[PDB]
Amino acid sequence: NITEEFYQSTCSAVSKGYLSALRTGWYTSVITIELSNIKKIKCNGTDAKIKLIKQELDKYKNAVTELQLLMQSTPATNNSGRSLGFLLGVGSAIASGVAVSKVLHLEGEVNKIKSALLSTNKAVVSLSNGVSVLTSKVLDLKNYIDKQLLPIVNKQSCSIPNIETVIEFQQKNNRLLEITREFSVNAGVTTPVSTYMLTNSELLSLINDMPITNDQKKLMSNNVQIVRQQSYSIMSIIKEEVLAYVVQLPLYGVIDTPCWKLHTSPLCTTNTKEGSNICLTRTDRGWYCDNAGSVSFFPQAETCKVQSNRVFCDTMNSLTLPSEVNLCNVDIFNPKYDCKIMTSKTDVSSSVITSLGAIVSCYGKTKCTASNKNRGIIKTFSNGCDYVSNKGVDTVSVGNTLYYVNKQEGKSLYVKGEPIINFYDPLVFPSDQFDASISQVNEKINQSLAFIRKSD
Amino acid sequence: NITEEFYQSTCSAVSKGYLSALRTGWYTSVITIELSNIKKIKCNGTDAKIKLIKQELDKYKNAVTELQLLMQSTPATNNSGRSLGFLLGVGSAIASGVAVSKVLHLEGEVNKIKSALLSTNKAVVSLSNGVSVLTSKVLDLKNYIDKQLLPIVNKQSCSIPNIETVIEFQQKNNRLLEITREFSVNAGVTTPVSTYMLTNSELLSLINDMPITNDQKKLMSNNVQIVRQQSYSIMSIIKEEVLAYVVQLPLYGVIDTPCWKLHTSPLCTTNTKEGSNICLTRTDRGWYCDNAGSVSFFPQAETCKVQSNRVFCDTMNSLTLPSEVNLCNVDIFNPKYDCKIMTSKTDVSSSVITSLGAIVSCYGKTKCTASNKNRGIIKTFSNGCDYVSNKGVDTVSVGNTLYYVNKQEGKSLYVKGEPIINFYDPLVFPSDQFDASISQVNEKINQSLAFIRKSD
Amino acid sequence: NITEEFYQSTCSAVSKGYLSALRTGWYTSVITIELSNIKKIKCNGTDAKIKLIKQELDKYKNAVTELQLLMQSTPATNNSGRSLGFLLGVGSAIASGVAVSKVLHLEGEVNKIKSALLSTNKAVVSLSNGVSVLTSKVLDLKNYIDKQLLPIVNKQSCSIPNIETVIEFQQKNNRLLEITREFSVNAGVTTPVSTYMLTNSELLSLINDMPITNDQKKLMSNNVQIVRQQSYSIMSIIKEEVLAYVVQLPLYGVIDTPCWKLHTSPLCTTNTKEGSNICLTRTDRGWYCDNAGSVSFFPQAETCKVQSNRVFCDTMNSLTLPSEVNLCNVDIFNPKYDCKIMTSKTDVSSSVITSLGAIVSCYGKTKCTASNKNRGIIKTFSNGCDYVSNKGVDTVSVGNTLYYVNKQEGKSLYVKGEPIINFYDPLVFPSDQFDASISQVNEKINQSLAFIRKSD
Ligand SMILES: [Cl-]
Ligand SMILES: [Cl-]
Ligand SMILES: [Cl-]
Repeated sequence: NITEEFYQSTCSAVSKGYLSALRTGWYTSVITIELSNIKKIKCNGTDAKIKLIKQELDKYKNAVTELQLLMQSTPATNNSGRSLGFLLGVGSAIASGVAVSKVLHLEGEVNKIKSALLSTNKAVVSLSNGVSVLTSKVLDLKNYIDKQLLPIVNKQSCSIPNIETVIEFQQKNNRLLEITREFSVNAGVTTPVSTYMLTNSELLSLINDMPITNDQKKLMSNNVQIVRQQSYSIMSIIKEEVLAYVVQLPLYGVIDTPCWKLHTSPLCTTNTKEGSNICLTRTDRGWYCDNAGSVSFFPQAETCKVQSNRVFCDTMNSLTLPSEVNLCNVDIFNPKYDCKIMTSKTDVSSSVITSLGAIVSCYGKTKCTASNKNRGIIKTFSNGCDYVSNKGVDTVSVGNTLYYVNKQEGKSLYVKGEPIINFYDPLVFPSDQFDASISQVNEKINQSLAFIRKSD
Repeated sequence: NITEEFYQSTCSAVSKGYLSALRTGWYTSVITIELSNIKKIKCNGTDAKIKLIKQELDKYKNAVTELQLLMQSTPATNNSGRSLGFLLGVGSAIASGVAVSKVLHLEGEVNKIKSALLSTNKAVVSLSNGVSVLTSKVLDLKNYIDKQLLPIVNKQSCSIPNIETVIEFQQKNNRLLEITREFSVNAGVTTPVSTYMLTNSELLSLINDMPITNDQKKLMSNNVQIVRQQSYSIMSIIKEEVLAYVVQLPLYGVIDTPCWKLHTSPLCTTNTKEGSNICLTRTDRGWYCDNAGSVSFFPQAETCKVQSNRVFCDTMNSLTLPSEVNLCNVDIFNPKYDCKIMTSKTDVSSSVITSLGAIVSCYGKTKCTASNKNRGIIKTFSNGCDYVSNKGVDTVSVGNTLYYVNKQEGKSLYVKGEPIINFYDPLVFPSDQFDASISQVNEKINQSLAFIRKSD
Repeated sequence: NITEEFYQSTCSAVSKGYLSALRTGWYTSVITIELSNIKKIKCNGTDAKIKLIKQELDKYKNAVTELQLLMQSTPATNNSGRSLGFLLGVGSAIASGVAVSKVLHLEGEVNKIKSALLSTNKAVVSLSNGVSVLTSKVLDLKNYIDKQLLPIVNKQSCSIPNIETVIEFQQKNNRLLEITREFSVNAGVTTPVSTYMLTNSELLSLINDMPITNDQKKLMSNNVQIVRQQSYSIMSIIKEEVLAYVVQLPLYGVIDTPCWKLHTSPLCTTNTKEGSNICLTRTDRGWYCDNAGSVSFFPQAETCKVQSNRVFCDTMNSLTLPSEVNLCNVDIFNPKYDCKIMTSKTDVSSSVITSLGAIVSCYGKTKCTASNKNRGIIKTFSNGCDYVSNKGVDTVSVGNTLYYVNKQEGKSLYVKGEPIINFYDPLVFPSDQFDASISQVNEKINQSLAFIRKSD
């Protein structure tokens, strides 16, 4: 059950009650399509059905040629000021998958995989480097072409095939064309992993055969659409009648730990004289999850995806913080953790739509209201930072911008408190601290009060 | 007619003459596809045409199953330093559509919609919460399957269908497969809204039936491609022989108000001694539109899309500013509005391609020129901030970077003026104001001149 | 051969050995599809095969109508703090292609192109403005419809076509539908250029016919997937039985010059007292390439794509810097170039995965290790900035974040040196310089030491 608290003192809100699903690692499987090596199409027969087969077989050959050009390359991909995103490290997302892909280029490795998938369409193969991977055969065009299409190709006659075969071949070949299509506009690396790359049935089957926990299997199976988005498909090799590409699947090593989302908005003084005001904004907005005695913090919105009450995040775009980082929500002046803020003189109106309400920073001459669809305006905000819950409210207007609020069910709590911006003397307030903290601002103020003390 | 003015004094340019098309709200419609509930396919007949129908019917079932898994989840999506983007608020883009989607999950609501679309393919339905929406039936697979495909499915015989039916069913079923395909790689929420989701005919028809102004209807109909980009499709429910998804359409409450685009570039002193220079840059670049007595300001480029002379913007990514914000273009030291700037010591060369010309910030040893395709170089820029119009110029080169200029027709005006950076004493100039303003810089300078005055 | 050096003194690493492929210009070609102008479909025959042709011909007409609406619009597109991206200029990516597209709207220009492609499918046309472009015909639906489909359309009888024709027409028409599909969700401008827009064969052929250097031809042909990603397709006109769109291809004027990638990470003091530490970070991370006596610098990761040992970059998102910018890697206090840094007090742990290793910034209580897959943990990092090569290491863990390292072959060199953060007195260290440099920090320190000197 989702709950939420608004802190009037620091113009921020925390949404609690969420459960974690953090991608901590990677699982790499090798997906294969058995191809028929065919060059020639010996047939002078100008029959229309033969022509259609020839045309479809021509697309097949071009796809193979196109993929061979892609194989020649080494796979690679590249994955505000009020957020702490600039503090993040830089990972290499497909480094694990690529490492597997490189092994597949080694001679004998290809033939090794083909041997394992001879009788079955699912097997585990020991690679020459000493790594085991789940290998899968999802399509056998080699079988179909050699069994259904050989007499119309391998011989001058060329016994004209039935129309149903012409249709059937186009259906089966289509998947190869679409896979090639995706790789060719994505430089051999795609994400999310499409159903062409891996069907719902194949993915669900792959998950079940993944030697992971029953909880992980259940988790991934109930959230396939999220798993696809956190996965990569990496074109590897097309060699000796087999196309192989590496599918890089998320590994969720952290599950069902409490998560909370922190929303922040500018807190300024509200003096009538334009420009005589000072502002303060908590910059530690984003998702937080308890994780192994510490806290995983995700500054950027793209990193986390919410499904009902479960949060799917990627640890690559996170910081590991002391659990005392949560103290900034209860006591921003706590002596255990230096809470991060930014200062400014720019008092501009804006709103933050939270999980269960809306934070409104209303300043100057801005019209700020909250409304119900039936009644209309039910609350007019005064200057300063305020909050309203989603219960009874459908929209919020700040200036010329209309925000719809989330209609998620859950209780909000308004925690009254003196706006902390009122505690500072504007005469010595540093309003140029773009990336700062509580203590760093205090330090600046003490220096300013010192240079004044020297003068006095 | 587009015009443009360059202000030499502040190294910036304003492009006028544009008309507004601002998305201010949302309209939510419910799109439905009538599905045939079929499980069994009773037929032992091994006929090739039967096999093709069976295979296509199998794709149909997998799509339905796949969509049912998507329905189980709650829809969600996540929508530099020289820009003021960090000042923006945070909205919830699909909060309105999702609110409608949740209503559709309530029992009876599904049957209520199906009743309205019984005789017609277009109707308005009162939802149990008390909200009316345009509901539409775009595909009836239930009818086709039950009328054309029942004897080959519901019975052991299984009278073999004609080849044209096999083709026809694949054609009709394809749309369902593609819709499912899009939702499955987008976690149930897609944008822009594709033609699979809503065809050009259906969208145009929907717009005409939308009880909006004739101007809005005309506007949306002439710019369908833009409307699609500003729309969301939200997978809702697949229950009791009907697939329903919510299409969230833009509502343009502001039309044909004057808009202007502000371009900015660094203004530095040009002393010969490397590193002895100070820089200044207007940070209020972006789109501006008159709006309800105020000005809607769009700092980020992605927010606005230009079609000829009309600007399509989203108010969610805007600030509402006093109209006096425009005074920064005429008099940056005006006493009515504190114009936003940033300071630095980093004098690096760069160019900004405007609507009707190019701003060039040329510093140090950088080669800066403007050229015509026929003649070649026609102007060599000196150090400082300068400008050239697109009339007679095709390209501009700054260092190793070649920019093509926009060949839009329109008059440019060069407004001569002393570069304002020359007004500051470098000895007391604060060059560490990453996010500042005219008065904030003055305030810093007065403090510096005070600590000096105390010493003296 | 790729090599790498880590500088302990400045917590940074440089990866050498790369070769350049910089997009410096644009080549614009005009792609055409000959369309059949057909309105009526005179046939009362209710034959199933006729019905299928009618339905497919209906899609053809809707595509044409849809494209005509797109033609009505003017094409346009819109193309952290630890990066210097905010220093970049603003170009207009499709300004060159659009300029060509505008010429195509002029009367006679359309007929001029159609005349050139009358006998051949490849020609060079002089446009009325005085610009020559490679024009190409990739599909002739006009021929097919008028030759194979006229009697079933132009007459009440309507001699029922064979089933193979029904299939064939759907195959040929499909490309038109997909092109229309892409343009309609991309407002007439697509990137990367798909195989629908331009097939692998057509693109390779176009490249060979492009009057460029043999090196460029070889370069583009071996990296087609990259070329597609650096290309635009711009819907222009559909008028007088011909659809024409402009394909904007990359021009690589700089090839095989040495490139290097600079990786940076925070360097902080490691005092036991939490918050008593000061930090310093090189902000000039990104790709560097020698270019015409200067250096092209690419701050943003998206700008450059690496294929094996060759770097594909776009000069539009670059700065042109003096070659002395490289001195920051050898001597950050060099008197020839003012190396860019940022200061802070926030000592947060993070890692940067490099080309041939990993930089680890470990601070506070963070667990920082490096591991082999077989052995496990082989190195535990102490507080400070350290480095490990990819040789023998597969993963690196910083806190709750596991990074896979790149398994690229190449030698790393560890350049020992005193961390430069140790050279600063914390009592006068400016930790609020979000965008600064070596000299700017020194200047601040000298001022602080002056106000102290006055007091003394
Ligand atoms: Cl909204
Ligand atoms: Cl350009
Ligand atoms: Cl990783």
